[PDB]
Amino acid sequence: DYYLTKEKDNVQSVFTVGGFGFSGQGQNNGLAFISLKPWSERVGEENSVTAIIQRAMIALSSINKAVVFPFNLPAVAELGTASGFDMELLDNGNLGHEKLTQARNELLSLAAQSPNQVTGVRPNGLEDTPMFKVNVNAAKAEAMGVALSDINQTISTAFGSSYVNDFLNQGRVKKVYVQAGTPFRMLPDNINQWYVRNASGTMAPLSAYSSTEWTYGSPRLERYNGIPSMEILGEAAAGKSTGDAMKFMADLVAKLPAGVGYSWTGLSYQEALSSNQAPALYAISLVVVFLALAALYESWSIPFSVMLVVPLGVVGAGLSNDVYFQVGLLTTIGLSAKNAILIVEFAVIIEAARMRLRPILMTSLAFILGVLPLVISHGAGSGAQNAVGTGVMGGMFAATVLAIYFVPVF
Amino acid sequence: SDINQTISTAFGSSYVNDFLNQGRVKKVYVQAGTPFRMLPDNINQWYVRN
Amino acid sequence: GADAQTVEDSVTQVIEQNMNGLDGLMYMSSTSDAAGNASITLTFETGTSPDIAQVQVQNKLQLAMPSLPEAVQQQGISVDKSSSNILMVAAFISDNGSLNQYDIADYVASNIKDPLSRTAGVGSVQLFGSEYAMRIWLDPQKLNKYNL
Amino acid sequence: KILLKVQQDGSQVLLRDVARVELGAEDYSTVARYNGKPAAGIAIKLAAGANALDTSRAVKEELNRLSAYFPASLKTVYPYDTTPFIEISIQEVFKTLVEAIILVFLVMYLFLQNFRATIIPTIAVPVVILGTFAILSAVGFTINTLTMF
Amino acid sequence: PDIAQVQVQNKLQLAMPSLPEAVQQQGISVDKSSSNILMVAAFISDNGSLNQYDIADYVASNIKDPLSRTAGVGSVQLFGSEYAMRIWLDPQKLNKYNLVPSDVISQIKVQNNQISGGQLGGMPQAADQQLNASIIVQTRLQTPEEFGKILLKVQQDGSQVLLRDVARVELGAEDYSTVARYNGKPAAGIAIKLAAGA
Amino acid sequence: AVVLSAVFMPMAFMSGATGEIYRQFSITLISSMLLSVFVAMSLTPALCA
Ligand SMILES: CCCCCCCCCCCCO[C@@H]1O[C@H](CO)[C@@H](O[C@H]2O[C@H](CO)[C@@H](O)[C@H](O)[C@H]2O)[C@H](O)[C@H]1O
Ligand SMILES: CCCCCCCCCCCCO[C@@H]1O[C@H](CO)[C@@H](O[C@H]2O[C@H](CO)[C@@H](O)[C@H](O)[C@H]2O)[C@H](O)[C@H]1O
Ligand SMILES: CCCCCCCCCCCCO[C@@H]1O[C@H](CO)[C@@H](O[C@H]2O[C@H](CO)[C@@H](O)[C@H](O)[C@H]2O)[C@H](O)[C@H]1O
Repeated sequence: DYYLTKEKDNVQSVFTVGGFGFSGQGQNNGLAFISLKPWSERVGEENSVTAIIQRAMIALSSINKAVVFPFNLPAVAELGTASGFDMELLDNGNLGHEKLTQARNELLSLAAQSPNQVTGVRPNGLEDTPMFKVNVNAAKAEAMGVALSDINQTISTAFGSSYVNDFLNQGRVKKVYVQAGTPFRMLPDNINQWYVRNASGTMAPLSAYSSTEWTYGSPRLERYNGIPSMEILGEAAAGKSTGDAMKFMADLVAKLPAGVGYSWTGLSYQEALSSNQAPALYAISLVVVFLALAALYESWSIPFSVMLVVPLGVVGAGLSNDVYFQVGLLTTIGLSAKNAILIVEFAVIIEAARMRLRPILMTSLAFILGVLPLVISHGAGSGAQNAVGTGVMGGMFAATVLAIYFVPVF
Repeated sequence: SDINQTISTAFGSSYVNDFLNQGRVKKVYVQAGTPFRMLPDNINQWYVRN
Repeated sequence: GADAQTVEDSVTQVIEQNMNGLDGLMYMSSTSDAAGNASITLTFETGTSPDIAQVQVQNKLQLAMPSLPEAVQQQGISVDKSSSNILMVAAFISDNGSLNQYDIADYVASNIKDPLSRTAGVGSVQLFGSEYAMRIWLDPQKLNKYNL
Repeated sequence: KILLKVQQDGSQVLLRDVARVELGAEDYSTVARYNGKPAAGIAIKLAAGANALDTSRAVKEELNRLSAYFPASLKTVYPYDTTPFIEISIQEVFKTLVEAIILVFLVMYLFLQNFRATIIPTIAVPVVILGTFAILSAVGFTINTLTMF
Repeated sequence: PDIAQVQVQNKLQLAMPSLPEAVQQQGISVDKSSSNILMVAAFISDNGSLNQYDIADYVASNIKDPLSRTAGVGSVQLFGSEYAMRIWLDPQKLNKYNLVPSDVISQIKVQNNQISGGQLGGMPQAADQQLNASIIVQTRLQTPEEFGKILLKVQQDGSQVLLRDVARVELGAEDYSTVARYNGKPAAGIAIKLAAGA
Repeated sequence: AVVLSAVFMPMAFMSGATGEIYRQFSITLISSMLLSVFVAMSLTPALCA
C-alpha cells in the first residue's frame, strides 16, 4: 500500500512473497520485488532509484512490529548483497551449541569495544526461540498396553503431514498428504484431544502418560566443513583497509576460549587466497618487467641503467591500493617507457623528440579517454577525473621534456 | 526365519541404526557377548521363542 | 514436520560425512532450518567443470542415500548447478479473481513449469506456490468416536 | 468413499465420516501476491554459460506460445525483468565506442588540419579494437572489466 | 578416470535394488584409487592414557574427513574404527526373560528413533493466532546409560526389563578386525593415497 | 611488438585463479601488438596510397 499509494508515479508493480527470505524459509520472513517505470517517465534524480530508496527507508522505518530494509541490487549479486568481511566461527573443539553461542556473544562484545577498527559487526543467524517438547512416559504407556511407536506415529501424523502415496489428477501424478485439521493443531491444549488405541482395542488419551514443557531451541543451524558454526558479518572502519581489521578480528578470536576456531568464506576467502600468494607473483612479474626493461635498449645501455635504479624507488614506495591499481602502475611504467622508446631508439633526440612530443600526449589522452567510457555518462562523473588526469599529463610532459635528456647523462 | 535371524544376529553383529555421539552420527551394532561365540558348544546355549 | 536439530542430525551430517573425495573442492557450508529444509552448498575451485562437479556430488550422495530417513527419500533430493543470481521473474494473476492463488499455482506447476524448465538456457526454476495435493484433514474427536 | 471399518451392525465407516477431504496445496508455506491480488510466480535462473538476452527471448516466446491454452482469466506479467537493462547497456556501449573514435578523430584533426591526412588513424584504430574483441571472443575470454582495461 | 568412475557408478545403480539390505545399509564405495601409497601418518599416546579404540575414534571423527577433502588426496584408509554403540547380548539372561534378539533389535529401532513432531500453528493456520513453535517428540539416544535404560518388556508383576538387564552396553569399536601398534605401543594410522595427476 | 610478445609469451603457461585473471591482460596484450604489427604494415600504407 505504501509503494502503490504514496509514490504511484514511479513504481510499476509490487510482487510480495511471504514465507520466503534469503535467510531461509519461515513464517516470519518477508520479501518484495518492486518494478519501476521506464526512464522516459522517470525524469530527474529525485525519481531515480537512490532517491526513492532513501524515501522508502525514511517512510518504512516507522513499521513498529517489523524490520523493513529497502535496498538496491548490488553490483555483483553472485557474491552477496553487501560488502565487508564474511566470517565463520568454527567450533572445532566439540564444545556444544551453548558454549559456541556464549563465545559468539563474547566476540561481539569485544568487537563493539573497539569501534575504531570494525564497524557494524553483527551475527547472521537467528536467535533461539521457544519450542514445545512432549515427554512420553514409555513405562506408563507400556504398562497399559500402548505401543510407543503408535504414540509417536500418531503425533507425527497429526502435526507433521505425513506423505502417503500419489494419485492422478487431470492426467498428472500428485501427492497425497494426511494431517490433522486446522482447528486441532493450533494450541498446546490440542494434544489432550488426541486418542490412541491400545492392544485391547480401546482408547486412552495422550494426557494419561505424556507431559509437555516449554524449552528453547535454535530455529536454524549452520555448519561449515562439517563443523558447527555461526556466521559473523561486518565492515572495516573508515580509513582502514580490510587486512588490518581482519587481523584484528583474528587476534580477537585468539582471545576466545580454547576449542573455538575461525575461517573466512566468500569474498574474504578469495582475498586471503590472493594475499598469501600475492608477493611471489608480484616478485616474478617484477622480474619479468625488469627483463622487459633490460632487453630492448640492449642491456644497461643509456636508459636501462637508470631503470636499474627503479627498484630502489619501488622499495622506498598503512595506506594501500586495490588489485586494479597494482597492474595500472605497471602499465603506467610501461607507457612511460614507450614514451621514451620512440626517441631513445632513434638515438640508439633533438629532432626525434621534436617529432615525437605529439605522440606522448596522443597516447596519454588515448589512455585517459579510453578509461573514460568505463566511468562516464557525459556530463556526470567528469569533475573528479581532472585531478589525477591533469597532474599526470603535466608530469608526463615534463618527463618527456627533461628525463629522456638527463637520463643519458645520468 | 526366527532361527536364522537369531543365529545371524548372535554370530554376525547385525547393524540396527545410527545414534549421536559428541555431535557425530555413529552406528549401533548388536552381537552376542565374547564368551558366548567362541566354541561350537556355544550354539546349545541359545534359545528361541515359539 | 522436522525441527532444525532433527533435520540436521538426520540428513545434513549424514550427507556431509560422505561428501569427501571431490576434485577441486574449495569449501562446503550447510544449513538446517526449522521448516524441514536441509540445504548444503558446495563451492568448487574456479575453472572446474560444473557438469563434472555435479556428477561427482550426485554420485557421492548416492552412498548416503540408504542411510537417510524414508520420508526424506520419498521427498526426493535435488542436486543442481544453480547460481545465486536471478535472471527474470514471471508472475501470473487473475483478472476477475475467479482463481485463488492455489488454482493459479497448481495450473502453473502443472502446465508452464516443466516446458519452461526444459527450455534452452534455463538452469533452474523456482515456483512461488505449490501444486495440488489431496489433503486429508483428520478429526481427532471423530477418530476417537469410531476407535480409529 | 474409501472404506475404513465396518461396524458390528453392518454400518460402514468411510473416510469422509472421520476427515474432510479436499483438493489443497502441496506446500502452504509460501504466499504470493501482486499489487494486493492473489498470484503465483516463477523465478528463472540463468544457466551457466548461456547468454541472458537470447534466453529471455526464448522464455518470453515460450510464454506467448503457451498463452493460447490458458484459462479464461489468467494473464502473465513481469514484475522483475533485467534484460532491458542489458539491452540499454549494450546500446550505450556502442554509443560510447563511437564517441570515443569520434573524439580521437577530432583530436587528430585538431593536430593536422587536413581531413584526408587525419582520417588514416581514425579508421586504423577501430579495426584493431574490434579484431581484439574477435580474438577474445574466439578464445573464450569474457567482456569483463579487466578486459575493458 | 572421472568418466570411467561415473560410468561404473551409474551401472552399479542398476544392481543396487538387487543387493541384500545389509550390503545397501553398509554403503558401496567407488573410487579412482591407485595401488601406490603416498604416505602413512600414525597417531600414538604419550602416557598411554588412550587405548587404540579412543585414538582411532578421535582420528576418524576429527582428522579423517578434513584430510580426505584436502587437495591432491585421492583416498584415505583408516587402520582402526570409529566408535559404535556395541550391545553384547547374553543368551542365558535372554532365555531368563523370554526374549529373542529380534525383539531387542525392534525395540532399539523404536526407542532410538527421531520423530518429526511438526509445529503448533503451522500452515495453514487460523486467522487469529499469534503462536508458532516447533514440537519436539523424541531425539536419538547419546549416552551408553541412555541405551541401558531402553524398555524391552514389562513383567506381569509390573517389573521392568531394561536393556542393561539382558545385555552389556558399552562404547566399542565399529570394526574389530584391525589392530595397529607403533613400537609396541597402541596406535592408529591413516594411509594417504595420492590423487591421480597431483 | 616482437619484444612485447616475447616477454608476455611465457605468462600463459602457469595456472591459478590469479593466473587466469592475469590472462585477461596478457592474452589481450599479445593479440594487441600482433594486430598492431599487422595493421601498421598492411592497412595504413593502402590508405595513404
Ligand atoms: C547527433 C549527432 C550530433 C549531435 C551531438 C550529440 C552527440 C555528440 C557528442 C558531443 C556533444 C556534446 O558536447 C560535449 O562536449 C564536451 C567537450 O567537448 C565533451 O564532454 C566532455 O565534458 C563532459 C561534461 O563534463 C564530460 O562528461 C566528458 O567526459 C568530457 O569529455 C563531449 O563532446 C560532450 O559532453
Ligand atoms: C537531435 C540529435 C540526436 C543525436 C542522437 C545520437 C545517439 C543517441 C541514442 C540513439 C540510439 C538509437 O539507436 C538504435 O539502437 C537499436 C538497438 O537498440 C538499433 O536497432 C538495431 O538492433 C536491434 C537488435 O538489438 C534490431 O532488432 C534492429 O533491427 C536493428 O536495426 C538501431 O540501429 C538504432 O536505431
Ligand atoms: C627458509 C624459510 C622459507 C619460507 C618461504 C615462504 C614463502 C616465500 C615465497 C615463496 C614463493 C614460491 O612459490 C612458487 O610460486 C610459483 C608461481 O609463482 C608456483 O609455480 C606454479 O605456478 C606457475 C604458474 O604461475 C606454474 O607454471 C608452475 O608449474 C606452478 O608449479 C610454485 O608452486 C611455487 O614454487
